[PDB]
Amino acid sequence: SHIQRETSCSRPRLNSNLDADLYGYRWARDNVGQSGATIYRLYGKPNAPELFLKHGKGSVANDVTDEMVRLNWLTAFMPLPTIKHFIRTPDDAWLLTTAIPGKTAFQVLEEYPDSGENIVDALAVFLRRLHSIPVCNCPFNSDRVFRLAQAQSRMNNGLVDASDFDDERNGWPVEQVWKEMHKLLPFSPDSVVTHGDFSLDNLIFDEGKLIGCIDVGRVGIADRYQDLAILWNCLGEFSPSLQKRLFQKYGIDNPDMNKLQFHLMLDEFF
Ligand SMILES: Nc1ncnc2c1ncn2[C@@H]1O[C@H](COP(=O)(O)OP(=O)(O)OP(=O)(O)O)[C@@H](O)[C@H]1O
Ligand SMILES: [Ca+2]
Ligand SMILES: [Ca+2]
Ligand SMILES: [Ca+2]
Ligand SMILES: [Ca+2]
Repeated sequence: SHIQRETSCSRPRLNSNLDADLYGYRWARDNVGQSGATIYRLYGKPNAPELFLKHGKGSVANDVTDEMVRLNWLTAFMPLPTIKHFIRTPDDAWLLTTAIPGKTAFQVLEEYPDSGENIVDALAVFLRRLHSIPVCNCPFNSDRVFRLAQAQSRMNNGLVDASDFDDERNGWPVEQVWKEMHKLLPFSPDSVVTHGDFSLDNLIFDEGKLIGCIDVGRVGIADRYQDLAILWNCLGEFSPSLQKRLFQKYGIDNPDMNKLQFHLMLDEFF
C-alpha cells in the first residue's frame, strides 16, 4: 500500500550497563538471607549511596523479578528501596536497589529490649498505613486461592523446606501440614494490600524511626492476617506481651485464631 510496516534502519544506542555504575564500590556478602538469592552490599564509594544487589537463579530468578515489579508499584505509597538497575535473562535476575540505612526491627529488638513496646507501636502504625491503601490501586493478586495453588506446586516439586517448619510441626510431612491446613477452611476474606512477608528482618529502623521495608516479592491483595500472623509469630520469639500489643495498637482486641493459624501454616510452604 503506502507505508511499509517495517523500515530498515541502523543499530540504536543501547543502555549503559552495570559495569559503568558499579565501578568504585566495595563489596560485602549478606549472610542474613535464606531464600537462595545471592545478596551483596555495595559501599565505600565517596559521593555515592550504598546499594544492594540481589541475584536470583532458576526459580529464584522469578522471585526476584516478582520483587522488582512490586517494588516499582508499591514505592508510590510506602517507603521502599529505589530501583537503580534490573536485569532479566532466561534463568537469571539481577536486582540493584538503594540501601535503606539502619538496623532491622529484629536487631533493635535484641540490642534494645526496653524499646520493644515503642518498636511494636511503630510496626503497628506502618501496618495500618499499608493496609489503608485502596485495593483498587493494587495490580497484584495474593489471595488464599492463589497462594494455595502456589503452595501445592511447591509441595509437588519437593521445594518445601521441612526444616523451616515451626516447632508445632517439627517432623511433620509436608502432606500432613497441607491436609490439616485445609481443615481450618473456610473463612471470610478480609482483603487489603498486604506485604506478604511482614517479618522483623524486613522492617528497618534508623534513629528511632521505621523508615522502610524490603523483601516485597509477595506484595498483593490478601487477608490482613497474611501480615498479622507472620509478624505475630516473629514477636512470639521475644514476648507474648509484644504480640498482644501489636493487635491492640493495630485495632483488633482478640486475634482470629483460625485466620492466624491458617496463615502461619500457609507460610510453611514458602
Ligand atoms: N535494600 C536494602 N536495604 C537495606 N538492607 C538490605 C536491603 N536488601 C537486603 N538487605 C539486607 O539483606 C538481608 C536479606 O535481604 P532479603 O530479605 O531481600 O533476602 P532474602 O534472601 O529474601 O531473605 P529471607 O531469607 O529473609 O527471605 C536483609 O535482612 C537486610 O538486612
Ligand atoms: Ca548470602
Ligand atoms: Ca527477608
Ligand atoms: Ca525473601
Ligand atoms: Ca516456617
